[PDB]
Amino acid sequence: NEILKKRLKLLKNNFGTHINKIANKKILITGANGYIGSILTLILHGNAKLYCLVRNKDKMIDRFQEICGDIDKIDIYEDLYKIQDKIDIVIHCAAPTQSDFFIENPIDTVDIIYTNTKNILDFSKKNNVEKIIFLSTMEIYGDVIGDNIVEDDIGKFSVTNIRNSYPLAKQISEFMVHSYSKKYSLSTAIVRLTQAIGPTAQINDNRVYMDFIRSAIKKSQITLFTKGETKREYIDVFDVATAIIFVMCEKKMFEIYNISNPNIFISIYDLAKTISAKLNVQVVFDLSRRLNSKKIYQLGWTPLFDLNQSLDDMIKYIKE
Amino acid sequence: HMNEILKKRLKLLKNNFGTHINKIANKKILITGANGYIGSILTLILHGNAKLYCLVRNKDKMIDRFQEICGDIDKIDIYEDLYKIQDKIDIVIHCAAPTQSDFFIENPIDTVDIIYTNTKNILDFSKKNNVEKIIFLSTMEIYGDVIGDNIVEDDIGKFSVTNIRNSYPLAKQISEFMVHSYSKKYSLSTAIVRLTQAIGPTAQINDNRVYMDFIRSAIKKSQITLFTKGETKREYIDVFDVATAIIFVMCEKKMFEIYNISNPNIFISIYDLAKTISAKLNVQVVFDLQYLPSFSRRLNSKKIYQLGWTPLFDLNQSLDDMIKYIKEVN
Ligand SMILES: NC(=O)c1ccc[n+]([C@@H]2O[C@H](COP(=O)([O-])OP(=O)(O)OC[C@H]3O[C@@H](n4cnc5c(N)ncnc54)[C@H](OP(=O)(O)O)[C@@H]3O)[C@@H](O)[C@H]2O)c1
Ligand SMILES: NC(=O)c1ccc[n+]([C@@H]2O[C@H](COP(=O)([O-])OP(=O)(O)OC[C@H]3O[C@@H](n4cnc5c(N)ncnc54)[C@H](OP(=O)(O)O)[C@@H]3O)[C@@H](O)[C@H]2O)c1
Ligand SMILES: Nc1ccn([C@@H]2O[C@H](COP(=O)(O)OP(=O)(O)O)[C@@H](O)[C@H]2O)c(=O)n1
Ligand SMILES: Nc1ccn([C@@H]2O[C@H](COP(=O)(O)OP(=O)(O)O)[C@@H](O)[C@H]2O)c(=O)n1
Ligand SMILES: [Cl-]
Ligand SMILES: [Cl-]
Repeated sequence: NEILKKRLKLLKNNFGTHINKIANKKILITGANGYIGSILTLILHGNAKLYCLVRNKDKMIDRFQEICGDIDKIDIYEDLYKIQDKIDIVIHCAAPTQSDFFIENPIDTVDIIYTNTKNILDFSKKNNVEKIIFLSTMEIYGDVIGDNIVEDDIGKFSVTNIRNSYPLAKQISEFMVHSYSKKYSLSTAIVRLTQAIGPTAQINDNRVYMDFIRSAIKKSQITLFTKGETKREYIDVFDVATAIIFVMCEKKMFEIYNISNPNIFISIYDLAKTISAKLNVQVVFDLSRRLNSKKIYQLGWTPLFDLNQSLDDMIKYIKE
Repeated sequence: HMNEILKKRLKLLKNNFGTHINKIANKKILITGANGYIGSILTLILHGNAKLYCLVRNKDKMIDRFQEICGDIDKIDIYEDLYKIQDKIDIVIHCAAPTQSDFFIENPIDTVDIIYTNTKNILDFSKKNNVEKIIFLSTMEIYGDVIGDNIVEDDIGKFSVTNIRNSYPLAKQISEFMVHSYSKKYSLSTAIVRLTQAIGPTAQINDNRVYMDFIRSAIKKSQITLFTKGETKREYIDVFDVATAIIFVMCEKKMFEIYNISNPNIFISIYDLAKTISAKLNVQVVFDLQYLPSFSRRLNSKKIYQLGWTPLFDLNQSLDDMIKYIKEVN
């Protein structure tokens, strides 16, 4: 409770004037039971009227109660076509996010993401939504290398590499989003996220940082199967949520934003080291690319959570 | 008239390639978008030899098209409903797509949705009815930013999500991905053929692709107008040569393969195409300045050559036959 409360209070202090340009907007969040979707719901519910599209209502209640949210101030739907009230802003978070799924089920990866993007843009256009935010991925930059990748950079994709299911589905989605904006004057923004971290992540999450946390707790040891020199950007999930909120507030027909914390670029080894020290174990061995996130800074956004707080909060949160 | 042209063409095909055409007699062949330029020519060449199934949006349109091109309607079965086809189909050739530039940019969303959904549907139909092989007609627009000559099937292009004109290539790219993925997960044999631009007889006067823009302007306006400087160079290929290349690929037994299909002997600037057409119709070419970015590109077509295919028709024959066919109709 206290971890989340301290975070809700810090956000409001730094940016409450912004969260305010959002008072009583009707906000639809798809994939709202998900990591990012649920943190957005938490932050915005009450101060606005929150509609949550999810595959399973009960799963939504359980997640929302766990992270200390008032279910009586969210309207949970399972069927887009039952939402009858007017909607001001849509945040589309719904997607399959398991890497395994991308290679095991590349057909459905494409079909699911394509179909949902289509359905939500159709819904948005028909409903004369004020703005739709589409959550995308740094995987859209594909091959591109550099320490300063801008939104106008563009990956290439082999059609015969099945792991491209997810980036190719997000690319076609992005194209549809821009298209609805140019054709119909529907306000849209795309946000390309690095990789979210911080409290409310679960022990079973298939991400390297959580593999390290799990392995330190269960095996009292973290094993690296390479030298771990690859560097990766991370950003606290609350700082993702606040960035999306800033984008929501910008009146602009079309825009693309990289969302990352440019202070966090860490090697896998260094990540393993700090996690191990935090859990009183050791790293043992058994034998890149950075986005420019300057654009988002121009809205007045800043990230509040550094890697160390994000890890402490995430670990402490799991333990309790 | 028309029929002399067509008969001569079919006889040449038989003389050169009757061997390969024969590897397919009595196969059950489903052609989607069969009323279109390439689909209908494939049907023309193949009906009689083999059992032809033609999926179209409108049966009478397909009847009328097939008779315009001197086909025998009693030797093909036309369907408007995929689900109403019962017989075990051996080979599917997927030809249905929107092809007009204007539609790509006025309707980018519908461009993507139509191509994606039709690809998905025909792949599910194929998988479900244990089809031997499916051939997917793709485009040299797949190569995106790739420039210059000798472009091989493994070369990969980049695409901007903010260029509305990418509706067609992004839709083909995601479809290619789908097609590869079905061959990798279900052991369905798939082929992708990346085509340049077909020309030749039985092109219709309302087509808005550039060759017909020129011909139709020549005839109606007594003048051809370019809207660009026309320095873009492209590859062209006679529609009957496209169809024979597709037939050679049909005969391959290969789990997955991508082929460039072009005539390496035909590479021409838009301008020079305009002037040569204007020579044939006794008009002038003019400009009104004030489309794709103005690249230049040639495909490596060695794989299809390797199967034993050659193109039979030169640019003058293709254009002459195309123009004469159009004069005879209207
Ligand atoms: N986490 C990141 O750093 C990150 C990075 C780049 C992009 N993104 C994108 O941002 C969005 C949110 O990510 P996240 O981290 O919150 O992901 P998450 O925790 O995996 O949750 C994703 C949400 O989508 C739903 N979903 C999953 N499969 C679905 C399907 N087949 N049909 C419909 N809904 C489905 C999930 O509902 P169920 O529980 O019912 O499956 C859940 O509500 C996604 O679009 C994701 O691709 C996230
Ligand atoms: N011609 C070329 O140089 C060339 C080059 C590259 C790629 N290709 C590909 O080759 C294939 C055949 O091209 P083509 O030149 O024969 O094209 P076409 O003459 O324009 O014929 C298109 C075919 O697709 C059908 N079609 C169009 N819109 C449709 C829709 N919304 N739903 C269902 N069917 C639809 C048309 O039927 P309707 O009468 O019902 O509209 C017709 O049967 C296409 O996939 C095309 O992208 C052609
Ligand atoms: N136990 C581990 C896990 C990851 N790694 C390194 O960390 C990188 C990122 O790990 P990951 O599991 O998130 O993703 P992949 O990029 O390996 O699919 C790996 O490519 C390895 O170089 C390691 O060295 N030892
Ligand atoms: N009337 C015309 C038609 C085409 N064009 C040029 O010819 C090219 C090919 O025409 P198109 O409409 O088939 O081609 P895309 O640009 O859609 O590939 C265009 O890109 C323009 O450069 C022209 O200058 N004037
Ligand atoms: Cl519902
Ligand atoms: Cl559209």
